[PDB]
Amino acid sequence: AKSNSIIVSPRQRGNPVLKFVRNVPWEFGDVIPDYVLGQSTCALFLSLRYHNLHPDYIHGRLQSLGKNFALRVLLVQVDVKDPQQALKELAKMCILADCTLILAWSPEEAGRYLETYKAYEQKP
Repeated sequence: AKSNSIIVSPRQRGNPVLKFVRNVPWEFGDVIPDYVLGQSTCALFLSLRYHNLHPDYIHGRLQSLGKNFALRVLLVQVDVKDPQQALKELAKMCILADCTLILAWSPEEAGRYLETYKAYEQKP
């Protein structure tokens, strides 16, 4: 009826964050975003290293949410030593796509953020 659990797409199964994500109930069900925290609130997982290799993945992700969801949080995970170029483009695109840019220096930061975000359900 309502998101009591985070719905994660199975394609992101095997990531360290899900491996230790446990504070909040979550399950796989394949959704348009990466982690859906609510029917109108979604979080995206974008590895900066992955964007660094494939920039188009995140753009299409945002295009899809553009109509589907209201509140869209983009969680970026830093993996490279010089992530500033990607962060610039990610931040700016967030302006254009109206998504909250969240930065994570590890899967830990990502996990704690997801868990605490859905535990509260408080907009950022």
